[PDB]
Amino acid sequence: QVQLVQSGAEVKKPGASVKVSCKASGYPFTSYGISWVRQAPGQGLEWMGWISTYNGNTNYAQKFQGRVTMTTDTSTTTGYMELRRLRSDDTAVYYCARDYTRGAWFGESLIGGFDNWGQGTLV
Amino acid sequence: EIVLTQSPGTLSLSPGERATLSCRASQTVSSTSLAWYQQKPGQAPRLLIYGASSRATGIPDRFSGSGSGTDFTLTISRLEPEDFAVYYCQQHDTSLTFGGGTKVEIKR
Amino acid sequence: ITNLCPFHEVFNATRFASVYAWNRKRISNCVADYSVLYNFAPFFAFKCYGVSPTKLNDLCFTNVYADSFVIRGNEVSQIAPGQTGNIADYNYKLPDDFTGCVIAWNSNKLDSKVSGNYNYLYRLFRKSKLKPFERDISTEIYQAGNKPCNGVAGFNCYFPLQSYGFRPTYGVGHQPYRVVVLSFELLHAPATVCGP
Ligand SMILES: *[C@@H]1O[C@H](CO[C@@H]2O[C@@H](C)[C@@H](O)[C@@H](O)[C@@H]2O)[C@@H](O[C@@H]2O[C@H](CO)[C@@H](O[C@@H]3O[C@H](CO)[C@@H](O)[C@H](O)[C@@H]3O)[C@H](O)[C@H]2NC(C)=O)[C@H](O)[C@H]1NC(C)=O
Repeated sequence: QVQLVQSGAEVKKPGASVKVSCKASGYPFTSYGISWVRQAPGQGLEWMGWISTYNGNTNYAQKFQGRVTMTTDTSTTTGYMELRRLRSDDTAVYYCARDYTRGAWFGESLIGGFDNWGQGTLV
Repeated sequence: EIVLTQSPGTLSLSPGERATLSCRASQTVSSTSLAWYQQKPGQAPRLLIYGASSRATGIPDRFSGSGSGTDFTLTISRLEPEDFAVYYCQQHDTSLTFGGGTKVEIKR
Repeated sequence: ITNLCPFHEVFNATRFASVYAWNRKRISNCVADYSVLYNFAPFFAFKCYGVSPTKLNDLCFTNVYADSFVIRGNEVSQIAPGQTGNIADYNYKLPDDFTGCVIAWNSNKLDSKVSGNYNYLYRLFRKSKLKPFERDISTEIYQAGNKPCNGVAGFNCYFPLQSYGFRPTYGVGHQPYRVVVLSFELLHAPATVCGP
């Protein structure tokens, strides 16, 4: 019953910035965080971002630290990447998931993983 | 960071046979912090196991997990040939690191 | 009030603190759903000291205090008002006017090493008995007898925090039971946490 949707495929040139939206429905968008991950063809996944919803704390990975900043709109219950400093061969699919590994209120480690996944967007 | 080691490079098995998958840890991983993920062709990954052997969504009779400490494995029995998917294993103690992956083929 | 209380953060966890130094979690504006507490996962008795789980979805409180630790099975009966013991005098004190509930469950598959677990510490010897809801973490030696130890920690001067020493192959009872206690306060104060 839970529904995750995103925008359509996008094409961009290096030097610009890409805005990616992830709409969530079917569950209270207050007690779960949002995990944003990359998947490039021929290899596995990555761990770009963990974002809370009750507050604004983030857990950006050190590999992409200082370049990734994303926001949450609770009015529409949506996650927005405003990713900057685009590079030529960083073309990969992007997945937004409802995370069940870190609490959205206090922040300690949970037991579980990613249970609901969107359709992903390609740049 | 913490990296995982997988050496089921390719499984050559007919449907209905035993399937064993390994997600060996590097130094130490807590028992109550793991995850597994299916990956079907042209789709998005889904959660399968979130611990030792706890089921998440359905798991009719095939998907089971085991292990203790720094070694962990996944067991499939009576493999009906629909799945033939890619398997991912995720650690949780230090930040977050996905596994390399593992391909399951048809065995024509 | 559209937020949901994160009861799925206390019961769902991996790094429960030790008995000699527990963690106190305070709950704020949210809506609590007690269905998963008793309808699902009935490992042990709800053990509700005041009121009853059946009527826990209509009344509501100001704030919720959650305290979590891991203890001995035989020591489980010690977690109750009006009782005293090796952990009810120096480690954890339950007030006699306590309201709320205590939840204990087996944690063999969670806290068990081949050699055993020793990261959990408990105090053994201390000068007096604890006041209710007080934390007394302190690194010091006990002065037993007539020898004023200056940190030697030798004879007649024993370190109060004793290693626990769990085991994965031992019989039941000594196997770790994880306990989370929930405390409430009903008072004429602005309501903050209320269920549906
Ligand atoms: C601690 O975590 C467990 C397990 O967490 C479960 O799995 C994760 C991967 C996430 O998907 C979590 O959202 C999910 O809860 C919780 O136990 C599970 O709770 C759910 C919620 O009620 C149970 O679902 C029910 O299952 C019955 C089975 O017959 C169905 O009929 C119902 O319709 C409903 O779907 C589930 O059974 C239960 N146990 C599991 C998954 O093994 C647990 O609730 C949580 N702690 C707290 C305090 O919430």
